[PDB]
Amino acid sequence: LRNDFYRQLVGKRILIVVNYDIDAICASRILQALFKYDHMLYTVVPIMGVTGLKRAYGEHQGDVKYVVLVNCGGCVDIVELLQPSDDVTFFICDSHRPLDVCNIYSDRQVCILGDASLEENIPAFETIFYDSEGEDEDEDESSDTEQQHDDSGAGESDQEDQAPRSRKLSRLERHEQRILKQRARRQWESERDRIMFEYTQFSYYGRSAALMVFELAWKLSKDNMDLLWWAIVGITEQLLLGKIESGAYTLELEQIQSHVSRLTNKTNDQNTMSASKITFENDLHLVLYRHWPVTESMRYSRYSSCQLKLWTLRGEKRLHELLLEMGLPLVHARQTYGAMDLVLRKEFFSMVERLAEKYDIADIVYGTFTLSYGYRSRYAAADYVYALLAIMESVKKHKTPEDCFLEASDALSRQHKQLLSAGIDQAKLLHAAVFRQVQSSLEARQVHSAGSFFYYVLQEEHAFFSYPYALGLLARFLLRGHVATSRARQASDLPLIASCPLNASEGMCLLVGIVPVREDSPRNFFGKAFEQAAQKSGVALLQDFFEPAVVQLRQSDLTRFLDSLTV
Amino acid sequence: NQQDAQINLQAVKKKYKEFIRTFNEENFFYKYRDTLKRNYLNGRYFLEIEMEDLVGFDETLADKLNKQPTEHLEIFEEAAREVADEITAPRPEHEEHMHDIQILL
Repeated sequence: LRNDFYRQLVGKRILIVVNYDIDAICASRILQALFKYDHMLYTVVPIMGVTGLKRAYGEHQGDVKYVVLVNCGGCVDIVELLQPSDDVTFFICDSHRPLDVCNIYSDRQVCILGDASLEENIPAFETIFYDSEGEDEDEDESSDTEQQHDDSGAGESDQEDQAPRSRKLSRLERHEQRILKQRARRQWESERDRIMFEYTQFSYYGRSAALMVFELAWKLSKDNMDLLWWAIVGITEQLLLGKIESGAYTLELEQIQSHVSRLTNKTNDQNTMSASKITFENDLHLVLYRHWPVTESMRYSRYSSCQLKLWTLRGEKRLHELLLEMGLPLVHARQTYGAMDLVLRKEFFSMVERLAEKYDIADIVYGTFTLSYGYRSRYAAADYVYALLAIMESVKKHKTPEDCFLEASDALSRQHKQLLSAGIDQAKLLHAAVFRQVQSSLEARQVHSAGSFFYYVLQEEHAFFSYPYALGLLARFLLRGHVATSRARQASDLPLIASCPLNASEGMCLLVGIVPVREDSPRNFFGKAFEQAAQKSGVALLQDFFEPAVVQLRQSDLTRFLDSLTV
Repeated sequence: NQQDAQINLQAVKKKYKEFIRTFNEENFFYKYRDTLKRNYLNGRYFLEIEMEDLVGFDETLADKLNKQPTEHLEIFEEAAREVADEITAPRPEHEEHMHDIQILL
């Protein structure tokens, strides 16, 4: 809580705007407003990894006491990181769930926004940072160390019955004096059945970046309805169960309903031009449903493509034969929905909810929003994150990537929209350059069993996919095709690998991988799994990214690495 | 006057002229309106429009005008020579004579 600490927020600070994300700029660009509200001058930062972290703060070495932590924290006992932390406060609103308690405890310059269903790490700092064996933090027979040292009385301290602390078992003797180590490893390790089961099994994330910030500012008599749309960007970034597990998807159908079915600054005069009060609507999260013809969707939909095999023609025979039950035209089924005749686009959605009942794809419809600025338009709630990431363009001019991070922050203004359609120049063509090796894949059958998973690697770059995140998508695009449709469950469901050719960046074998179908809540051991081969051997490995699921090799230090990675 | 449907006046009655005055938003530049005023920089005697403001205004007229379009456009001629000729003078000191224009969709 900071209803009290926000009262403190006057003196100098840094609002770093945390590592690569949608949600950051959503949950920060709000705050360039609030700072000019309370008359605060500011400074904000691009982060791509721990590289950026001190390479810049080493340039900003003050004692600036009010400091942020979002999308970060699972990196260092960050006093170990920022040793110039003496009393310089940090601020926690991070979504990275698995973090170390060393930054929770020693709670000098950190603030716990803590409420959760995990009472499993209670003394984990009281032993882990407290114990050791073959330990020197003790007295000795020598007359030099017969003084009050940091007598931790622990697995740090003596094993000759000179130690105040360690009331856990007997100190005179259990069966001998030296059984202290035995119980120390027992107590150390027997919980590492759970502790090292934490942080060495998988990784996943928490919650929002500005939902609290809405509620923080909800008290401030602030009906900045615009900011709600800024908010939902971060919501449907990863509340979407199509990407990341929410559950609260179906339980904030109450809350934000309880927000905005409640919150109505105009019950009487809301039907006019600028930013009419919003709606919730039961809609899709379909592949860019609105602005281009159906025949873009009916191919480019994974939820169609998962169940129907549409890269080939039987899908299309299945397609149109299901358009029998609608009896849609075809010319109209190849122009933009918004451009079609009108009773069709109007009437269209109403029947699809019901006459998708029988054709294996019933779960295309979800809950969403929709609103505008004026009368040029009706932008769409879900139709916004995807044009953004066309500006996350992996140009190697050395100027674009940092600077285009700034353009994003200039993007979500009402004033700045000419740029915005440029994404749509870029986005769709990506989305159908998607197939550009897929049907070359499913028929080449470039899926590799590779033991206890499924496995793929690409060996030729895309200027598109130099940029990293689509690597996950293509991985998420195909195993449905052959691996999930021509098989039984025993021979189908296993996770996958997805390599990234850096045909330009000197050769370093970038990669991501993902779980099998219908195993989502089974969080990915890939949170650690790639440490398997690396922990054993490791060869020039990197974890320079903030992300867990992310790596970087050499051109040729991947196969024997992968051979170690068999397990 | 046949005031049931297919009404012979609606457009010039109030509607399209005033929608055009509804083509009127902040920045004080959202206009299909002073377009002709910059045509009167030379007297080009024409104007441009869309077919996707009426969609941004309604869903009622777009399936309607398609029936009788070449009627609507001289209805619009009438609209103009009634509208801008209001704008030829604020208060009673300007009009030599009216004229005619064209519209571009």
